[PDB]
Amino acid sequence: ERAAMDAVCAKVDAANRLGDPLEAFPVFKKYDRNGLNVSIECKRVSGLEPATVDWAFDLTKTNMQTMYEQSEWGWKDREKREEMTDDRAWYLIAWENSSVPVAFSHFRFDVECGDEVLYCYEVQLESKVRRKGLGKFLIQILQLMANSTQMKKVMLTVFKHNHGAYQFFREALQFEIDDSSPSMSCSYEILSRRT
Amino acid sequence: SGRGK
Ligand SMILES: *C(=O)CCSCCNC(=O)CCNC(=O)[C@H](O)C(C)(C)COP(=O)(O)OP(=O)(O)OC[C@H]1O[C@@H](n2cnc3c(N)ncnc32)[C@H](O)[C@@H]1OP(=O)(O)O
Ligand SMILES: [N]
Repeated sequence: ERAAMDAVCAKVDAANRLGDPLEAFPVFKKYDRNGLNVSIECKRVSGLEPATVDWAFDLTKTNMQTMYEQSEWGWKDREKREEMTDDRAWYLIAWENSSVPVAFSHFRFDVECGDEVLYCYEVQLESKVRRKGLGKFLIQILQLMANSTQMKKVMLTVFKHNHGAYQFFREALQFEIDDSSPSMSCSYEILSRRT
Repeated sequence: SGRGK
């Protein structure tokens, strides 16, 4: 029993010791379609400037507070800030013209239901950069990082009342409803895509 | 957004 968990945990622990998970993949550090000119970086939260963390928290709250209150979770600043600043947090940040932060993902390498996973805790875009393919590109980066670290899936939570995001994940990206989702036994679904 | 059960 412990042996199976140890092999899973070894892979997670190794991924969490990486320096730049995108070092081998420079093609994914630029997104220049549909009028954008973005550079993308992957850093641990400890590598981000405090003002960048503030921008990311504020964007999450602007985009999500109402939908959190419409869910059973509610929104509390402290809980979300603690989640976003946990030492285990990794970030993909998209910088328009390499200068203005316009989108991010907070993700982790973790164990979920006994499996090594890349868990996507946030994908958040400023309104002006939406519907230009950047969100899809960021999720493709997550899928690539999951593969390169030997994770078994990318996983995330989406509110049922977040209709646009639900269609983005289920239809455009063909994520499945994960077996851990409440619907497979609530205001959200747990979605995943196997590596 | 977030991590449900
Ligand atoms: C938790 O964080 C787990 C993820 S759920 C939270 C998602 N974030 C939000 O809801 C915050 C606000 N929205 C965004 O940050 C972004 O809009 C998304 C991340 C939801 C999507 O990123 P994007 O706008 O860059 O999407 P694209 O890559 O341009 O879209 C590709 C294709 O997906 C479908 N799509 C996207 N958005 C859709 C909406 N609102 N409604 C319906 N369909 C949507 C489209 O098929 C889209 O292709 P096109 O029609 O050619 O644009
Ligand atoms: N779950």
